[PDB]
Amino acid sequence: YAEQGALSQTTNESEKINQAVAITEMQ
Amino acid sequence: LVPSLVPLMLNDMDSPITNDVLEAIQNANALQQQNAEANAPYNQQIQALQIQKLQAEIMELQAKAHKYAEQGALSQTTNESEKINQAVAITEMQ
Repeated sequence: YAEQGALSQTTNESEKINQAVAITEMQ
Repeated sequence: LVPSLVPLMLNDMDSPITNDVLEAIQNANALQQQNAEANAPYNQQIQALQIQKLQAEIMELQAKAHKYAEQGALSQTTNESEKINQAVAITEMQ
């Protein structure tokens, strides 16, 4: 369960990086 | 207080059976403490094992709370990305 939570944290971080580059791909 | 007084009571008896009763008490106490010190490793093993079980429950519930909190944060982030997709789809429409 702890490693599943860490995996969820890492894919949350990758979705955040995808948003942080999609805001610059928009503008 | 009563069962701790009966050897001190029986030491003060003028009966001829007293020397038999006292060694019977000594043999019973020796057998009782022998059984107690023979069964005590199993008791401390059960104690340590129950302590480890109750600690395993701590780490289990903490790991469940951690994974549920990170799943909620993941849901928040994908909600934000769907919101950004809508906020650019309204301008792709117009």
